[PDB]
Amino acid sequence: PSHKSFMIKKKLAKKQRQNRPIPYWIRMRTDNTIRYNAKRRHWRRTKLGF
Amino acid sequence: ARIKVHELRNKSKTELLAQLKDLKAELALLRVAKVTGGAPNKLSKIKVVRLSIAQVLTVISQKQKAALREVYKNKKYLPLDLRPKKTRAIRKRLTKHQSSLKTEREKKKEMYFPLRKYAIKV
Amino acid sequence: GRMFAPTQTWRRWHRKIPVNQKRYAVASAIAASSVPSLVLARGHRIESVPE
Amino acid sequence: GAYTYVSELWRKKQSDVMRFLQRVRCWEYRQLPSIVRVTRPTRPDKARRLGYKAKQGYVVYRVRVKRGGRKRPVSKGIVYGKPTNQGVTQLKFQRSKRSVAEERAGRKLGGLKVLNSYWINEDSTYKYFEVILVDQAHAAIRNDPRINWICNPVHKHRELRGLTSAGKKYRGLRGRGHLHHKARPSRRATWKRNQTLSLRRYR
Amino acid sequence: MKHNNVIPNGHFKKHWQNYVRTWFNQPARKTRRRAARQKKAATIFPRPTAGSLRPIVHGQTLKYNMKVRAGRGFSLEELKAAGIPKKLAPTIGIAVDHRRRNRSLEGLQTNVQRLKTYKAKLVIFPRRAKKVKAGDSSAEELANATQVQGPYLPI
RNA sequence: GUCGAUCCUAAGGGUCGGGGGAACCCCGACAGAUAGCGCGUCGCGCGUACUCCGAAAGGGAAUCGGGUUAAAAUUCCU
RNA sequence: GCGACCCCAGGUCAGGCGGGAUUACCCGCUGAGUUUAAGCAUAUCAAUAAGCGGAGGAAAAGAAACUUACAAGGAUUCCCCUAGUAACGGCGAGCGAACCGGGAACAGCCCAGCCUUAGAAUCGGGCGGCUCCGUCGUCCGAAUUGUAGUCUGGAGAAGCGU
Ligand SMILES: [K+]
Ligand SMILES: [K+]
Ligand SMILES: [K+]
Ligand SMILES: [K+]
Ligand SMILES: [K+]
Ligand SMILES: [K+]
Ligand SMILES: [K+]
Ligand SMILES: [K+]
Ligand SMILES: [Mg+2]
Ligand SMILES: [Mg+2]
Ligand SMILES: [Mg+2]
Ligand SMILES: [Mg+2]
Ligand SMILES: [Mg+2]
Ligand SMILES: [Mg+2]
Ligand SMILES: [Mg+2]
Ligand SMILES: [Mg+2]
Ligand SMILES: [Mg+2]
Ligand SMILES: [Mg+2]
Ligand SMILES: [Mg+2]
Ligand SMILES: [Mg+2]
Ligand SMILES: [Mg+2]
Ligand SMILES: [Mg+2]
Ligand SMILES: [Mg+2]
Ligand SMILES: [Mg+2]
Ligand SMILES: [Mg+2]
Ligand SMILES: [Mg+2]
Ligand SMILES: [Mg+2]
Ligand SMILES: [Mg+2]
Ligand SMILES: [Mg+2]
Ligand SMILES: [Mg+2]
Ligand SMILES: [Mg+2]
Ligand SMILES: [Mg+2]
Ligand SMILES: [Mg+2]
Ligand SMILES: [Mg+2]
Ligand SMILES: [Mg+2]
Ligand SMILES: [Mg+2]
Ligand SMILES: [Mg+2]
Ligand SMILES: [Mg+2]
Ligand SMILES: [Mg+2]
Ligand SMILES: [Mg+2]
Repeated sequence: PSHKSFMIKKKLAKKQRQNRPIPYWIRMRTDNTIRYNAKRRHWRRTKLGF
Repeated sequence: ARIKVHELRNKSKTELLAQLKDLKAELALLRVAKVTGGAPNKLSKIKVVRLSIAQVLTVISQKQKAALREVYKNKKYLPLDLRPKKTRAIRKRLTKHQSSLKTEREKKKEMYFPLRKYAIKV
Repeated sequence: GRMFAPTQTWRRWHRKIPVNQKRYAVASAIAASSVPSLVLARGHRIESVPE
Repeated sequence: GAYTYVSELWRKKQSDVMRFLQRVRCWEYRQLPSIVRVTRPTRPDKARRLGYKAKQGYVVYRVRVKRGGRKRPVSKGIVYGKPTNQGVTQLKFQRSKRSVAEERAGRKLGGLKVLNSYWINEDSTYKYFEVILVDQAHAAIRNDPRINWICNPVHKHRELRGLTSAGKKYRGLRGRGHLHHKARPSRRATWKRNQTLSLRRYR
Repeated sequence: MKHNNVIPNGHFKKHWQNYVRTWFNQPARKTRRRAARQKKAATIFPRPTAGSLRPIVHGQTLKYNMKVRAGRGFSLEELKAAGIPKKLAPTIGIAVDHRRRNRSLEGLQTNVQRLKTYKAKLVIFPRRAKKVKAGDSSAEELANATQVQGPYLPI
């Protein structure tokens, strides 16, 4: 809600930062096996649980 | 050219603070360039300046700690930060002298009847 | 899942053959080594051995 | 040599002199909290034969413990099990009241080491003990070869592992031979050893 | 249960599988104990590796009273008869047992002779290099001052 | 600073001491040298055992028009 | 009223100690039932799991208020054996140690009490010095409701001389 604590808002900010695609140059490293971001989250599909 | 640590240690306390002030001001300009589409060559200078700031702070802190340890040398009570860390259990141990303390009769037994060196004839 | 009759470390791995039988086996092996037919039969190339 | 007179006098607990002194002391203890620091032992002769010394680092506390058995702490006295286990009252705690007094003082006085304790008084409801504790961090203790053994880490919370004089009693260690052999090195150690199925390599 | 067989009495109704003692470390234990003995021998050099002298004692009960074995230590009465003070005996490789009694003359005499035989072939080095005191040997500290392996007065 | 939280107390919650309890824990200001406050300039006076948590609908210091953004405003501009 | 002592109270007084974490092994407490008995209640599962505590590199135990009845052994622990035995048990189901003997290792000790009284000879803290895990000096305390020495039954005190 609009009324939110500082602690919760900080946690939500971090989750937004983590919800991005992997940089393209990661897949060009030597001996790379990271194909994509396996921890992508959509606000409507999976809930944060807090 | 670049900062050399052994050269910093020969500077006075005021000089290090003055140099630290210049480095922080220089880093602020680089941060502005990073958000104003600065040239790629100028963005590589951020790493160099960050290293320089850390080096100057390291020298300042090392000198400050060294001077403090000399002030409290031979004093009975030292600040907790300057006391040896080791481990909690090791700090609570009895000293070497205390562990070897014995009663008077035990001392006399060690003197009167210590283990003797001997051999059995073949 | 879990395998049937899971293997245990306290399986009886070792064997204690009576000492006199072990000495019997050694003596037979030593005697067999002096028979060229047996030595050849075991795959050794002793065609140029003097004796 | 005055301690023998005091000790022999304390062997006559039913005499008029002792009955009066114990009666007054028993009233005084009831009015005070269950654990109290005492300036000096009430029984100096008894204290010093258990290891007490009149020097800095030794402290004495009086501990009050309630008397009686151990009612099984089960709600409404209901046991879900076979009749052999349905008893609720007439059950006795395996540790003694003396042990409980040591544990009460030891837990409360976490910064000290419990040395020993002794009985001092009792009524129908309460039993009173004095617990001798040692400040292992005090220099006078650490420089004393006869007691500084208790400064070593192996002697942490002796009372909570049954290592005091009262602890040895209720573990069955006061005695040896055919009547006490199962108590050494410990009752559970004996059980595990005797239950062990030894499967040798060559069997 | 079927057929003619001995009545089984297997004691395998508890959680015995949690209390199985294997012996796969048996060779390792032999190695560790041998290393400890080898290390101990160098520490006590030139003292004999067999350890302190033990007395001769009878086996207990009617089943073993015809044999003799090594005991814990020489009794105080035995030491006094041999003229060895009890406080000095343990420092020269003689075990002392202050609990053992002497009910017979034969037992007392057997161990007294054992002590005298031990003292006959005992070389004692002086506490300090030069000055020589009572009980110490002279010129024998180099001739036959070697570490004896195994028993030296076998029972 | 002006809208709220924040402050106050409600049902109640968490606790000191004390009393229980092998202990985890139980009761909860009930077994007690309270917290401190006020006035002078450190002294006098007062002083009944919680300066605690518990409300974005209870109680409660103070903001109004006009204008402004692609997306903010009784918060930005006047 | 002024003092001593006693008990207690306050202190962000000077300097220390304690809580919690970890689970393989270790110490104390608490403590089932499934199950077995072809039912079942004693029993058994089990002095176990779960529960609550406390340690260490090991822990615990330990220098006999022991074993034994012998021609006697001699702290503790551990291995083999004793032994599936003596014993226990709706004497049913089941359960079950110890001593001797052979080995691994090996180690013994410290206090309390009558005993300085021509001297509390003891210890802590503050300060200072030094060769700084300590030691010396000085001051203030602790302590006679007893610190330090001497003694611990194996002895020992005292006297005598080797
Ligand atoms: K139950
Ligand atoms: K039952
Ligand atoms: K058969
Ligand atoms: K093993
Ligand atoms: K409100
Ligand atoms: K209202
Ligand atoms: K406005
Ligand atoms: K001093
Ligand atoms: Mg939804
Ligand atoms: Mg979830
Ligand atoms: Mg005191
Ligand atoms: Mg089962
Ligand atoms: Mg033997
Ligand atoms: Mg408002
Ligand atoms: Mg209320
Ligand atoms: Mg609560
Ligand atoms: Mg309380
Ligand atoms: Mg009240
Ligand atoms: Mg308030
Ligand atoms: Mg509130
Ligand atoms: Mg409101
Ligand atoms: Mg809007
Ligand atoms: Mg302070
Ligand atoms: Mg059944
Ligand atoms: Mg059935
Ligand atoms: Mg049934
Ligand atoms: Mg458990
Ligand atoms: Mg702990
Ligand atoms: Mg550790
Ligand atoms: Mg070891
Ligand atoms: Mg130990
Ligand atoms: Mg004894
Ligand atoms: Mg024994
Ligand atoms: Mg048999
Ligand atoms: Mg059983
Ligand atoms: Mg045994
Ligand atoms: Mg044996
Ligand atoms: Mg004395
Ligand atoms: Mg003497
Ligand atoms: Mg004498």
